[PDB]
Amino acid sequence: WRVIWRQLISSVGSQARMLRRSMLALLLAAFMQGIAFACLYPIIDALLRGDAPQLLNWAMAFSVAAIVTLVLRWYGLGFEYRGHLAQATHELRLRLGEQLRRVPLEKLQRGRAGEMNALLLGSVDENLNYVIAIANILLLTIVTPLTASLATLWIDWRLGLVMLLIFPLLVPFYYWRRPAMRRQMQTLGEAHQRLSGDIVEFAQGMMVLRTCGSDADKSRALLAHFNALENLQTRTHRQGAGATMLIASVVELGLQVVVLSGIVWVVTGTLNLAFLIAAVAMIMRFAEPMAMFISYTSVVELIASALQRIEQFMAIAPLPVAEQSEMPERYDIRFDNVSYRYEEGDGHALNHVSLTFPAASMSALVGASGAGKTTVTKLLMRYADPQQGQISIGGVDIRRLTPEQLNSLISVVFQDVWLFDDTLLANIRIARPQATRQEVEEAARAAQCLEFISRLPQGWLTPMGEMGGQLSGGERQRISIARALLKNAPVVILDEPTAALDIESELAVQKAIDNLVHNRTVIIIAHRLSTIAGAGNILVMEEGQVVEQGTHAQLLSHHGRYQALWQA
Amino acid sequence: QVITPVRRKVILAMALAGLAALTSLGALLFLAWSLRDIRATPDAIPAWPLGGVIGCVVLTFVLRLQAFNTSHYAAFHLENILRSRLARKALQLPPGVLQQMGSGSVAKVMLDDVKSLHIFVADSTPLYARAIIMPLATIVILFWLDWRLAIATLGVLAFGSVVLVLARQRSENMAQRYHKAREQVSAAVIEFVQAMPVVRTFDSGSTSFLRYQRALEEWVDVLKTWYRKAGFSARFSFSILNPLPTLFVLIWSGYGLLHYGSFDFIAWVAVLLLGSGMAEAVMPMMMLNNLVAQTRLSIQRIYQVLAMPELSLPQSDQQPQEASITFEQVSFHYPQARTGAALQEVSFHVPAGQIVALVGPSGAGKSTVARLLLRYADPDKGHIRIGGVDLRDMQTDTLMKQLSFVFQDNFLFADTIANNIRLGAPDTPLEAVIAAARVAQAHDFISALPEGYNTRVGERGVFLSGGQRQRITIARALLQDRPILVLDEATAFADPENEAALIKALAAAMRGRTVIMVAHRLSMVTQADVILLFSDGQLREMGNHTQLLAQGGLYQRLWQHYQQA
Repeated sequence: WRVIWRQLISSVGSQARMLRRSMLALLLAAFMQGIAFACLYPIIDALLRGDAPQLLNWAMAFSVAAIVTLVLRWYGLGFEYRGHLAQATHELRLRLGEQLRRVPLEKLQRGRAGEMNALLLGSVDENLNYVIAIANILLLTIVTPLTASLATLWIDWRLGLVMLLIFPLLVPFYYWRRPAMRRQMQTLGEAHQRLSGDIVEFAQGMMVLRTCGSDADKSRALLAHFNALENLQTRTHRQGAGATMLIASVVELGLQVVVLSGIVWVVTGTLNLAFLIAAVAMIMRFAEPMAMFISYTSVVELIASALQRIEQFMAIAPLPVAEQSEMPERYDIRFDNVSYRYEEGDGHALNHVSLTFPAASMSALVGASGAGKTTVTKLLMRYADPQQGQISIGGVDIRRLTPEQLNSLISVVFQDVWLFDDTLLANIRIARPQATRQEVEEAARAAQCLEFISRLPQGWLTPMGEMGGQLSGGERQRISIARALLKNAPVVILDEPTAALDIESELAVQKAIDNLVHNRTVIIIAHRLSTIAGAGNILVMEEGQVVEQGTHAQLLSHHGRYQALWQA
Repeated sequence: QVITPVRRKVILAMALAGLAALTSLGALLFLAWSLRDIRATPDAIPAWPLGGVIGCVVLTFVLRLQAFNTSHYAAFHLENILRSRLARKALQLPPGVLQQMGSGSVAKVMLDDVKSLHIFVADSTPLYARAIIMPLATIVILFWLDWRLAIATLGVLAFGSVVLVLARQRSENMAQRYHKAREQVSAAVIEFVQAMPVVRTFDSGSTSFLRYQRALEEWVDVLKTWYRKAGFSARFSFSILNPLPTLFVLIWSGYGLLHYGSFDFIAWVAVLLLGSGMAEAVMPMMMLNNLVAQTRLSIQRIYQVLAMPELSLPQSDQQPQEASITFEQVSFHYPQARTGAALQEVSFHVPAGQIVALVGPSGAGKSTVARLLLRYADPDKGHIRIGGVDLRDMQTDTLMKQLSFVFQDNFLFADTIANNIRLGAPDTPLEAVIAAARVAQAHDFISALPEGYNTRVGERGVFLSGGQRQRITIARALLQDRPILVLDEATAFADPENEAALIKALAAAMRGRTVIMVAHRLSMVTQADVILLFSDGQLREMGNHTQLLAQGGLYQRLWQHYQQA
């Protein structure tokens, strides 16, 4: 069975050899335990009638088998209780971190569920403790009665068939009942998921549901949904329990049926008395690892899903680069016939656009929606390749530049966010990490942030609280302006936060932007009359189709879409 | 012990599984009795003891099945009672302690804690009965069966626990330190995976990845030394719960008793079964202790959730009341963030029928008035006489009736026609519903959506929601009458169509209402009756827009700031 084993040996790392040595040690430990029960056959055969020489012979052979089994089980769990699992999950997390580094950014930027997924791997990678815990229990459950049963096939042959029949009717029949088992768990689960959807709808809009009026209709609807879930759970659980209790008592009914078959073959056939007592011992020995194995049959589902999610995530390939021998001295971003279809939620987010942003001062744009206005800025860092088109920067395609040169060429100024409330020297250092302190003091006063630096305590090495507590919208935006001012990127995308920042800090933010726009291309989307009229080459987009080029004057005197939106 | 839960059904299930374990011991003892009857005389098949064996097996299975059914019914009923009590507590929860504090925590608790309680009860009551009744009855039966070899099987069980407890002389000292290193790496992976979509627009990601790597390589040196502390103890406990040490003690006491006085053989095999049962009964004790610890954790979480809010002081008694909106001496702080005073003695009358657009500092002393109007919280010093009597006698249905909030985000459900229906009147007056969407000028984009007016928008329908959620909820506010309209922030959606269509929709919304348009721009401030200035919780000026402009105070300064951009 390769499709889980090659994943389990690829998603360990450089500890594959010690994992296979520990798997071999635990397989030999379970087989030698089966041989210890085979040595429990002639010990009972000898002790039925005394026989101190035969009892001493097979008791010292049982001492050898028990000591080899316990020492090999100790060496098998040595894989977990040395540092081999620590270094295994460590190398797996430092492979997944670099996979977070070179994943194309639209795959994690695409969905909130996608970012919550990629958030989860570094913390859900802790199940390898469970995958070394399951190995010993499943190996006991399948190997140990197989060795004892194939030992009975040439010690009296009539207990051998039934004891070889009990456990493949247990665990391979468990993995053949895994269709009906996951049917039971999914008949609970899908009802639990629609109830969880009603619960998260209730939990999000609880304020609107309280202050709206339907806290008698929708609330009692949720409560009747709770009662419906409880009745569905009991109505599934009755047949589930009637089927599942026999699965738990497989070893008990197998023990009593071997009792009856041994008794009828003692009084009808051979002298199988001592071998019957030792087989009665054997099956009650096999009782406990199946009693743990049915307690771990959810953890194997969780581990198989986690290994599928890892080896579905680590198969994500980066963006293709080709023949980087370019130095883009000119910054003339000309999208030509770009038609990028985004997802199943938004369709053709652009449709054959023609964009040119050649100015060393500014070239604004306004668009229709999330498709046509900001997904072109998403395309501008090649987050996704266009399904048809070309992205030039001066004269070179953007799929030719390496992401180091590309991500040092252009820089975005965000909405508000990402300082991590540390020393602000480090944040305007992760502007461009080869910066000295004097470069920070030169490029922080040009963003008009130095007065806020002197206003706060501790000087420049100060923590901003727990999330930027003394920093504000208008002060923490000047950090994101100081980052693009220190980085000195000759192309700046500028998501202007003016709609949130206007009445309190539009003076400081506009002064910082006017310091920023000098001698570099700036692409800005905003709604303020200074930014709507007095920008430069102003673009109008409807679902990713460009109209109303040029400045605001000729588009305004054209009396088209821009005059229509500006007149209100 | 615990009395207030469903104790009758779960104590019945616990005692029933305990009697099932006792009759399984009865089945094993009748098996040894039957083999005594067949070894002392090899004869025909023994009727009474083998009938007792098969009867005790089928009684043990039937009893354990009924214990399973009754324990799972107890778990289902306790899960239902807990979800009902959490829903009825969260329905009556003070909303400022709800959306600002634990927006996603309530669904997290109302899924995870109740699933933990179901799983704990249904999977932990037969474990309780087995691990406290099987190894305390096997000791009685073994002491009855043989005076020696119960001391020997207790010796091979207790040698492991003696060496295990004596191994704590080389002490651990690593619960709190390991737990804080675990919390530290689970913070510094979350910080990384949040910093990864952002820092890639900078340099390629090197400093955040180096911080994440050097926060991994400290937690590895905590985890590895924790393993090299717990290694001998856990490997020795996993080697002592193997049946082979118990088998070794039984066999080499079977040879050690052939010399110095032989115990009989069938008493030896009756020791051989029950001693291995008593030896295996240590592991489910550890499993139920593992479940009891984390269940006590989750029950402490459910009790802090159940004890944190108390009903927001509700009274539905007084009246609906006219002369709609005033304040009276309210100076309320913002809870759980600032221990100061987010208002300072705000006192104003408003005659019903006029528009009071108020402006202040960045929503820090401005939007908290709109939070305090809905009774999201109550003032530490003050009374809010909405009409005659204040919100201590609020008549909590009329707060749903009289006040029509419209906020800056306005979360929607997945039934878009009922997203404008299910605010104030759940029914189907669909001609009036499309008329209210017609006069609010949101009928066009909902007419253009694929699944009619009843479009399943969900959470993935970004095109179906769009930037017109304000137009949907304002049309919903035009559906019902609801005299007080409340705008927390309009025109924060800066789209050009939302620049155009929101103004006519609001002009269709301020008809016959005493609104409070808390707007961030000074757009509709010019067309409003009273313009309040705020500055760090203190109200500064009262009066109209042109009166505040003519007096030339700090409103002149703010309007001159706004005339720049």
